[PDB]
Amino acid sequence: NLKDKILGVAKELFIKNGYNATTTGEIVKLSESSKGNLYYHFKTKENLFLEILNIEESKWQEQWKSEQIKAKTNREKFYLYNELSLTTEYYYPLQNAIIEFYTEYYKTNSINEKMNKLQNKYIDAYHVIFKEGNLNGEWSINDVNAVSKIAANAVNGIVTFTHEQNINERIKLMNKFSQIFLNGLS
Amino acid sequence: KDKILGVAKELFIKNGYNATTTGEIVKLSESSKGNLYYHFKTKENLFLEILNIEESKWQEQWKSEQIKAKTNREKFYLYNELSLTTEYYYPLQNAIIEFYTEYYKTNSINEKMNKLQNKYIDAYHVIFKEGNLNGEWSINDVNAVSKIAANAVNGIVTFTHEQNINERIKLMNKFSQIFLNGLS
Ligand SMILES: CN(C)c1ccc(C(=C2C=CC(=[N+](C)C)C=C2)c2ccccc2)cc1
Repeated sequence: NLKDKILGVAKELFIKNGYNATTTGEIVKLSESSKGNLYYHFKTKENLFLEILNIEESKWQEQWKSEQIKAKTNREKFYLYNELSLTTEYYYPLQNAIIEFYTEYYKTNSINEKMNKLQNKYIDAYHVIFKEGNLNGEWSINDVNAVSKIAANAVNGIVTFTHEQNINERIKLMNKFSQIFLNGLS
Repeated sequence: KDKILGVAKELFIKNGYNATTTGEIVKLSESSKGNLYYHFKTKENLFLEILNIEESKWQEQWKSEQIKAKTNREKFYLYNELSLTTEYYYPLQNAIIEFYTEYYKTNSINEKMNKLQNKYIDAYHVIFKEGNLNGEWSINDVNAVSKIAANAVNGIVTFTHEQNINERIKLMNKFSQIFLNGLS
């Protein structure tokens, strides 16, 4: 498919050279298409990227769907999910493209609203854990909406802003966070 | 010089590091490519100088603001709330992270940004150490907790820019509550 070929080539280029450095010209020549056609299917480079992110996020959800069954309780799922977010983002080849993209279009309303919709599927994973945990007596949380967003934003701050490298140490700090956080809810 | 510093800081906040070009700085600061050179030499040296000043200002602000909080528990709530409102340092985080995910190899400037992040972390260290001394909680690894708090708060600040300010303060106070209640 010529739309899927552009998505695939765009992905490789965004992996290889990041979001900023990659031009529509490159995507177009390696896809064997034209800017006119790229514009047709995705309007902008920004929107091509969001489409890739949406396909990637769907794959992340399916991975969590099966990876979570190895965790009996919702307390364990919260530990696991946070650890998984950390370790996945440590090697994820699009991670740098994602950082460049976000750090440029986070104040841009029309794109930043679509970013929010992607981010809210992460908050939704926390909502399930926390709701379902209420239902089984693991904790008692009144505002699951608020706590899910807090957890989502806190966990990803630790992931993104930690320059205290060594992956072993990063995993320990994330587990310490998860302990303190869940202890605070009891 | 200060015209270059002002427009840079603002373009960096708005577009990030990469998307901000020197030509645009000198276009909007009414200067030359050769005037930015001499004052700052390179684009990244300008940025790093902005960061040093931003951290200075943030630190002035907190030194003056922390007196209003008597207990270290209260200093932690306030510090975190202020991080949402301050004009200093925190508005540049996306730019800082973008810059870090490029010149992390270049150990000449990497080392200078480690010293900047150590300051950003040491405020929590003081809070948590002093809270230990004043019996507000027991923390056996303050260095780890300070790092977790700093980065967790930064994430709540940085990833919620899209919201009503009072709501963001409500989200942050809850976090603050949960976190300190998790130390007990
Ligand atoms: C590949 N992978 C596992 C991930 C990839 C990206 C994210 C992110 C994120 C941060 C906060 C969010 N919130 C607060 C909803 C949502 C996403 C994210 C990290 C840095 C820059 C922009 C977004 C997380 C996981």
